[PDB]
Amino acid sequence: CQFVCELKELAPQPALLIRTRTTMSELGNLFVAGYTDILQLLAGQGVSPSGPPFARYYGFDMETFDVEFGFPVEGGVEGSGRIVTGLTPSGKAASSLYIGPYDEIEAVYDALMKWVKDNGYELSGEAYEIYLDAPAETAPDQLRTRVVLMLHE
Ligand SMILES: CN(C)c1ccc2c(-c3ccccc3C(=O)O)c3ccc(=[N+](C)C)cc-3oc2c1
Repeated sequence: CQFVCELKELAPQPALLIRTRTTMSELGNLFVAGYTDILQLLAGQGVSPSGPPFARYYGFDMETFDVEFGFPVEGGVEGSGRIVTGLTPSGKAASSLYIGPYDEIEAVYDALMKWVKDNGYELSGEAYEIYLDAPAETAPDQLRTRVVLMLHE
């Protein structure tokens, strides 16, 4: 995990997001539809996202899990309906940059977990991906996602 993996201490950033329970079969259309309804709201308000979208994965129950996914925005933006105000995760974290298709992102979860065991830290359970590249616009072998495992201190 040399060079590639690093520890970080993260601050909450304000976001608009949707919190829901889903599986991996349904994630794709869910994110497409939800992210689009988020940008439609921000467009309607003249507000721009302050950064790339993300998803917080947690609540694992067999194939299912909860997820909060959205866009980070500036302070003072309000939601509507299913789009609620929220915050990015915070705390100590192990961060690595994954490049490749989402159906092979386990590659970096394995590595980020061995580097956690082999350095005497522990997981808080929840993961946090940041989608630096739009997958619609980006070759799958160039798709940049930052993978962030929240640690427990
Ligand atoms: C780096 N920026 C600017 C962006 C912008 C948009 C997306 C959309 C999206 C948003 C709305 C409509 C289509 C797409 C898409 O492109 O399919 C993503 C969609 C899904 C996604 N996963 C993790 C499944 C990840 C997505 O990441 C994005 C990143």
